[PDB]
Amino acid sequence: LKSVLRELVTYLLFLIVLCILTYGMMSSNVYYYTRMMSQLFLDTPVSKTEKTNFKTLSSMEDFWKFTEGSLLDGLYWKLLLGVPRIRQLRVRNGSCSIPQDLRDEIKECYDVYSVSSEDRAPFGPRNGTAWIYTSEKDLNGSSHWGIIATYSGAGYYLDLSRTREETAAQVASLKKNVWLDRGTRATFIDFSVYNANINLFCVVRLLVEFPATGGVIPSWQFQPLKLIRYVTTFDFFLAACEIIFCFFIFYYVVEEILEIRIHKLHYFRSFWNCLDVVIVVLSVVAIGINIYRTSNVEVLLQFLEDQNTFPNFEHLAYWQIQFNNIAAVTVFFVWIKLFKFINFNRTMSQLSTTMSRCAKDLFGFAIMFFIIFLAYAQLAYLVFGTQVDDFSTFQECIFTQFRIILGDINFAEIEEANRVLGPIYFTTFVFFMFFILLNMFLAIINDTYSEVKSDLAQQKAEM
Amino acid sequence: KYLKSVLRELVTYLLFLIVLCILTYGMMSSNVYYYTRMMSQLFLDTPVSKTEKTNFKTLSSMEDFWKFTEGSLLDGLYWKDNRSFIFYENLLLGVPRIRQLRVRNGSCSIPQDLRDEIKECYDVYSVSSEDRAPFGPRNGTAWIYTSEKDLNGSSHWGIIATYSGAGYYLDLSRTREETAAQVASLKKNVWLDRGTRATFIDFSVYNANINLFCVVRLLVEFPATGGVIPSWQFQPLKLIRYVTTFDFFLAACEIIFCFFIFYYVVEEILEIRIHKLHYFRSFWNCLDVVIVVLSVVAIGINIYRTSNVEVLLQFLEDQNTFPNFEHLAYWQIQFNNIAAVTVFFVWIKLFKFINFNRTMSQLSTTMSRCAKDLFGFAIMFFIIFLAYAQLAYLVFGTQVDDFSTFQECIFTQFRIILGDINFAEIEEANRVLGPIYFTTFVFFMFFILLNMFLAIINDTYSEVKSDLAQQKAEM
Amino acid sequence: SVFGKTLCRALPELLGVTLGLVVLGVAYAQLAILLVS
Ligand SMILES: *[C@@H]1O[C@H](CO)[C@@H](O)[C@H](O)[C@H]1NC(C)=O
Ligand SMILES: *[C@@H]1O[C@H](CO)[C@@H](O)[C@H](O)[C@H]1NC(C)=O
Ligand SMILES: *[C@@H]1O[C@H](CO)[C@@H](O)[C@H](O)[C@H]1NC(C)=O
Ligand SMILES: *[C@@H]1O[C@H](CO)[C@@H](O)[C@H](O)[C@H]1NC(C)=O
Ligand SMILES: *[C@@H]1O[C@H](CO)[C@@H](O)[C@H](O)[C@H]1NC(C)=O
Ligand SMILES: *[C@@H]1O[C@H](CO)[C@@H](O)[C@H](O)[C@H]1NC(C)=O
Repeated sequence: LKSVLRELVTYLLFLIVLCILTYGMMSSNVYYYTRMMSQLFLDTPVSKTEKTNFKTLSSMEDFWKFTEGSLLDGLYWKLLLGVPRIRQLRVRNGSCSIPQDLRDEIKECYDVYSVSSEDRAPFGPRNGTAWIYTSEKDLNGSSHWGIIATYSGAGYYLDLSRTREETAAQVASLKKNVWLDRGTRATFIDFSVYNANINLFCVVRLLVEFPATGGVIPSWQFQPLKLIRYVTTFDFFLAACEIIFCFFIFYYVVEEILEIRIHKLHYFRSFWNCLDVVIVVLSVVAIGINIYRTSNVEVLLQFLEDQNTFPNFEHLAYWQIQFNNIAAVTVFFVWIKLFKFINFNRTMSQLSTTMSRCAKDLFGFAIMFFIIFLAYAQLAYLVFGTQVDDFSTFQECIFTQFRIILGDINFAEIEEANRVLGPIYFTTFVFFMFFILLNMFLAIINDTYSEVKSDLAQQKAEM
Repeated sequence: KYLKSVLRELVTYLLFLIVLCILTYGMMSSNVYYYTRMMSQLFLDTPVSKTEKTNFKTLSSMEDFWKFTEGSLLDGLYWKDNRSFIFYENLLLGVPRIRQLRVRNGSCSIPQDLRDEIKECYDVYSVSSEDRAPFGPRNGTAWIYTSEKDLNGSSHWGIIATYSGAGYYLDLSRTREETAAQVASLKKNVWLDRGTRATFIDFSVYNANINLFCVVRLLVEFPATGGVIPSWQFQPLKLIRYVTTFDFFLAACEIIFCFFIFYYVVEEILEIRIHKLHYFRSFWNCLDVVIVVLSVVAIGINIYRTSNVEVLLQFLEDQNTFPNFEHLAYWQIQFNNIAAVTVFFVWIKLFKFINFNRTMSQLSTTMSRCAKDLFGFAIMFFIIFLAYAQLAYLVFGTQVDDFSTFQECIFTQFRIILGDINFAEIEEANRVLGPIYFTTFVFFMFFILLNMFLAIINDTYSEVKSDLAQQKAEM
Repeated sequence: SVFGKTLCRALPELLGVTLGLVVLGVAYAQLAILLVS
C-alpha cells in the first residue's frame, strides 16, 4: 500500500498546478472593464431634459433620442476597431387575419415576429442600403435568441461612419425619412471598442425589441476577449504552468489507457474510474479549443480596418464562452476528486459508506420531490402568470419556488393578485415541502447510518 | 393477465395527460403578460400632473382623485372624432363609464349627549343604508339613482366591503375635449360629498394584432374614517375565437377532452356499484372523483361562458356605447382557477403508476403508514398555531399592518418560520407582551413542535424498511 | 450526565462532516466564480 502516497503526491502536484492556472484566469480588469463599459452606456441619460437611460427605455422616440444623443456621446469622447452597425427586423402588413366584425375601423394588422411572416420588400426613399432586404447569409449572422422570440440574421442594415460629422447626418436622415414605423419588431446595434490600454478588447451587442402590443424591451450583451501580451513578469510562468498541465494530462491519459487495456478487462466498475476519464477528456477538449482560440485571435490583430469593413467577432466570443464553461466544469471535478484521498480515515469512512449505500434511495426520493415541485410550479404559473412578474415564465416560477425555500418570499403581491387560492398555494407549499418532504431525506440518511454503524460494530468488535 | 390491465390503465392516462398539457400550453402565452404590464404601467405609474409626483397607487385624499381624473387618466386614455389607439395599436372600444355609490345622511344614530354638537352622520357602506334620492342639479343620470337590474351590474367584493352594482353613473365621450368638459362640470357641481363610499371607472381595449381583448377596472374606496383606498384590475380577455388553424386544433382537443371525461364518468359508475361504500377508501379512487367533479364543473363553466356572448353582439352594431364586459372577465378568472387546480391534481395522479418498483414503493408505504399520525399531530400543531394567531391579533391588531386581520396573522406566522420578520414594529407596538410572544413562539415552534414531524417520519420509514427486509429475506 | 458525554463522543464525526462540507463548499465557490462572474 505504497502507491497510495504516490497517487497523493501526484494529485497534490496537479492540484497546485491547477490552482495557479485558474488564479491566472481571474484578472482584475476583465470584470472591471465590463462593469465600466456597462455604466458608460446604459446608465448615462439622454442628452438633456430627460432622466431615462437605456435601461429604462419606454417609447420609440426615446430610442431615437438615445441613438442621437447618448450613443454618439459615449462612443466619441471630447478606438472603435472598425465601425458600428445598426440593423432592423420588421414584419409584413396584413400578415394576420382581422375578424370580420371588427372592420371599417382596424384596417391593417401586424402579426408578432416570425420567420414565416417576415417581409422582404423595398422601402420608400430607397437609395441607401438600409431599405432593401438582404439575406441572412449575406449579413454573416446566425441568430440571437432574444426575450420575446428568436431573431434571424437578416434585416435592413446601415453601416455607420467614424465621426460626429458623417454619422449623425445619416441618423438624422433616418429619423426624418421615417425608418422605425409600426412594422418594426427588433433593432440591433453591434460594435467593438478596444479602448483598454491592456489588450482586453470587448464586443457589445444592444437589442431593442418592439412587442406586438406597444412599448419597448431592451437587452444588452458585453463580452471581453483575450490576447497574448507575453511578458517576463508573470506570463512565462503561466505558459510553463500550462505546458506542464498538458504534460500532466498526457501522463494521466497514458496511465489510464495502460490500466484499461492491460488488465481487468473493464475500467468502468467504480466511481473514481468513471470520473478521471471524464476529467481527461474535458481537459483534452479544453486544450484543443484553447489552442484554436489563440490561433484565431492571432490573425485578427489588425486594428487597420480603416472604417471600411465591419468586424465580425461573434465567432470568437462563442468559443471564448465555451472554453470558460468547460474549464469551470473541469476545475470543479478536479476539486471533487479530492474525496478519494480523505475517505480512508477512521471517522470519515462511516459517513462515505453511509452516503454511498443510500444513493439509490436518495435518487428515488429526489424523483418524487421533483414531480411535486414541478406540479406546484405549473399551478403557480397558471394562476399568477400574468400579474406577479416573478411567476411570469416557467423558468422563473421554478427559480422563485427555489427561493421561497431559502426564506425569500415576497407574498406582498401573491396575496394581492389572488386573495383566495393565493394564500392556499403558499401555505400548502410550505406545509407539504418543509414538514413532510424535507424530513424524508434525513430519515433515509439516519436509517442507513444506523444500520451501517451497527454492521461495522458487530464486524470489527467481534473479530 | 395483470400486465395487460396495467397497460390498459396507463395508455389512457398518458393520452389524457397529453391532451390536458396541450390545452394548458394553448391557454397561456408570453405576449399576454407584457400586454397587461404596459397597460398597467401606463395608468398606475404616471404622476397625476407634470408638477406632482403622486400616482394612482398612492392617492391620499379626494382632491387627488379629481387631479387624476383630469390628468393621467385622460392622457393615458385618449392618446390624440376619429378612433383612439392607446399605444398606436390598442383601439379604445366605446366610451368609458364612471360610477358612484353613496350612503344617505342620518343612516346612524348620534348619542344624545353631543347631538347638539354634531349634525349629520353617514354609516359604513351597506345595502340597507344606501342613498336613493336625487341630489344636486338633478339633470340626468349622474344625479339619479339607477337600480342594479336596470344597470346590468353585479357585486364586486373590494377591500373594505362588497359593493352592489347600482349607483349614479355617467358615460363619457369618445374625444378628450368633451370628456374634459364633462368631468369639469362634475367637479364644479360637487359630485363627491362626504356621503360617497366608492367610485368605479371601467373601459376596454382590443389590440387587433394579437386577437385579445383587455378589460380595465379601477376602484377608489372612501372609508367612513376618512381617506382613500385604490385598487385596480386588468384582465386580458379573449372572445373572438376560430380565426386560426391553431384555434381549430384547440377546439378539437377540447372535444377530445370532453370524450375522456365522459369515459371516465362511465368507468366510475361501473366501479362504484360493485364496491358499495367500500370503493371510497383508496386515496387513488377518492382522488379520481375529485378530478371528475372538477372537470365537469370546468366544462359547465366553459359552456356557460362561451354561450352567453350577447354583450359583444349588442356592442358590434353600436360602437358608441359602453361595452359591458365584466361578467366575461369574472368567468374567465373562475375558469382559469378551476383548470389550474384540475391540472395540478392530474399531475399528482402519476404516483398511481410510478410506484411499482422497489425503492419507489418504500416511500409510498412510509407515507401511507404514517398519514394517520401526521394528521393526529397536525391537529395539535394547528391548535397551538391558531391560539398564537388569535393572541397576536388581539395584541397587535390595530398597529402592525401584518396582524391587521386574522388571515394576515396566520400568513405572518407562516412567514416567521421561513425567517421573514421585521420585529422593529412588533417591539414598538407593545414593549411588554410583544417580545414575549416572539420569543415563546420561536422556542415552542422551532425547538419542540417542528422536531416531531421529523421524528414520526424517521421512525415510520425505519419500521417499514425493517418489515419489508424481514418479510423478503425470511421467505 | 449524558448530555456532556454525547456532545463529547460525537465531536469527531461532526468535525469530519464539517471538513467535508468545507471542501464541497470551496469547490462550489470556485465553480460559481469564473462561470459567469
Ligand atoms: C395594409 O394592407 C391593407 C390591405 O388592404 C390596406 O388596407 C392598408 O392600407 C395597408 N396599410 C397601410 C399602412 O397602407
Ligand atoms: C436618394 O439618395 C439621397 C442621397 O443621394 C438620399 O438623401 C435620399 O433620401 C434618397 N431618396 C430620395 C431622394 O427619395
Ligand atoms: C461577410 O464576410 C465576408 C468575408 O469574406 C465579406 O466578403 C462580406 O462582405 C461580409 N458581408 C457583409 C460585410 O455584409
Ligand atoms: C342630515 O340630516 C339631519 C337630520 O337628521 C339634518 O339636521 C342635517 O342638516 C342633514 N345634513 C345635510 C347635509 O343635509
Ligand atoms: C342642467 O341643465 C342642462 C341639462 O338639463 C345643462 O345643460 C345645465 O348645464 C345643467 N345645469 C347646471 C349644471 O347647473
Ligand atoms: C342593459 O342591457 C340592455 C340589454 O338587454 C340594454 O338595452 C341597456 O341599455 C343596458 N343598460 C345600460 C347600458 O345602462
